[PDB]
Amino acid sequence: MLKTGVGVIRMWADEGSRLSRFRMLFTSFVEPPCTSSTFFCHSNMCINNSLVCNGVQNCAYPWDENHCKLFEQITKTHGTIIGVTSGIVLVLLIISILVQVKQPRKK
Amino acid sequence: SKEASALGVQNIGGIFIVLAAGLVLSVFVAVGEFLYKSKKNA
Amino acid sequence: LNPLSPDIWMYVLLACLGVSCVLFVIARFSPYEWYNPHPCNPDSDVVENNFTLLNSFWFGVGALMQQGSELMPKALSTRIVGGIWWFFTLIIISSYTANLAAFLTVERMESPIDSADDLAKQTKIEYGAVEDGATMTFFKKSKISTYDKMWAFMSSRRQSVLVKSNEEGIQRVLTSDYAFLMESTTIEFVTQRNCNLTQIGG
Amino acid sequence: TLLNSFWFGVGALMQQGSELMPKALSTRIVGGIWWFFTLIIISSYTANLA
Amino acid sequence: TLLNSFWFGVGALMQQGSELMPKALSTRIVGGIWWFFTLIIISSYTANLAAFLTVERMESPIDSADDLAKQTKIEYGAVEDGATMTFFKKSKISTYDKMWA
Repeated sequence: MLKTGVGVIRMWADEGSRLSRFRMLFTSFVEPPCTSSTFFCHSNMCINNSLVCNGVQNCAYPWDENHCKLFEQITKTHGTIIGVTSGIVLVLLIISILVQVKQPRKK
Repeated sequence: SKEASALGVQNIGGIFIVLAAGLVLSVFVAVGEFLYKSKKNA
Repeated sequence: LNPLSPDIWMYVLLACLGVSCVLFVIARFSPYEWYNPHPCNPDSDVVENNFTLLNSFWFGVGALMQQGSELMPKALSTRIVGGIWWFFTLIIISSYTANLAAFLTVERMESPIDSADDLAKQTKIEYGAVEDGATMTFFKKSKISTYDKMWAFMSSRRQSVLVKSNEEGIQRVLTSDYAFLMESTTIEFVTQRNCNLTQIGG
Repeated sequence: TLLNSFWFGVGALMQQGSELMPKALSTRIVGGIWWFFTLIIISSYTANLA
Repeated sequence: TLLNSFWFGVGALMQQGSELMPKALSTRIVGGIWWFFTLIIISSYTANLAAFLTVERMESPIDSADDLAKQTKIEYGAVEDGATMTFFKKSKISTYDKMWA
């Protein structure tokens, strides 16, 4: 927690440049009291200016960008596709059936 | 405790195949019997 | 409608249509099916079949529904297709009943947690406590085996689930599955001042 | 007849059915829906008792 | 007839039945016994299907070291020239020489 508003990051290397990395992320607005415009991720952590669900886990607790939020049956891998091909077959069948529903008689 | 799943085509697929085989065999035997009776009359 | 996946049902309906229509088209072309109508028939010439579109369709529907029908298939083709359809319907219904019984008798024998040790055996529900608030330390210095494995899970997660303040853990349990081992009196004060939260165990 | 209509219903709930099955169309939809209801009830009863 | 008896036989297997019911008390005995046999078969098949779909235990295809040999479908392996290869090389039990081959 940077108490102030000025940041200081240093790395000292000594013929060891094969060091994996230093890689971090800093998030602002820990100070601001919460208002309607900003967002309450966690204790004294309303940080929102555009930060709401920006693709980065940018809050101490996972609330700021974490899980913000009939057509299902049609969305089958190919069961719907084979089903509708069979449906076309069955429409052909019904239309054929009506012909001899009305066509033949006794003898 | 994991046995809560609806049956699907991955669990019931052979019956439709059997039905199709039955239908094609029905058509074959139907035309065969039609020619049988027509030939016997002829 | 649950026990069968929402893929077979359309398969079943379209197969019913197809089987019924195949039955109808065969029954309208057969050298055996045409029948002399009169109850006391002295060799007249008014023969016909009995299969219309509606008749075959509702024969298929009834057979799928296991309540029977009115038609009696006569020729080899109609009887063989009827038999295959009956076999299909019988196994479909039996599988449906078996799966519904499976759901009910696998749900009925679920055991919701009611004690610390039964919780310890379970794994999915992550644990927690307000850290170093003299509560987790009890697990830290404990000697009992079950509490030792509790603390082992605690240390395995290690700030994945170890909340720092009461109310944050309260909201965590509200919006997730959690245990949040904390002292009794505050649990009373919260459970009786809210709902959805149950004092579990002793 | 109303007597035989009630008979058809009560004998359709139990899985045997009468011989007075519908010979028209409009009544056949009621017959089918009733059959489906009976099948669902009996299968669910067997499942829950098992 | 030559076919009606077979038709009724098959039709009594599935719980609908044809309309060729017997009339003599000499063959209706056969009808009843056939009914009993088919009722038992079906009402046990449903029970077994429910049993399988409720308590299901899957088992491994292979369950021994030798089963890996003479199977030629799993396509197993090992670490490249570590310690396993050292054993399989020169192992003259020949139960693992097929393995190494």
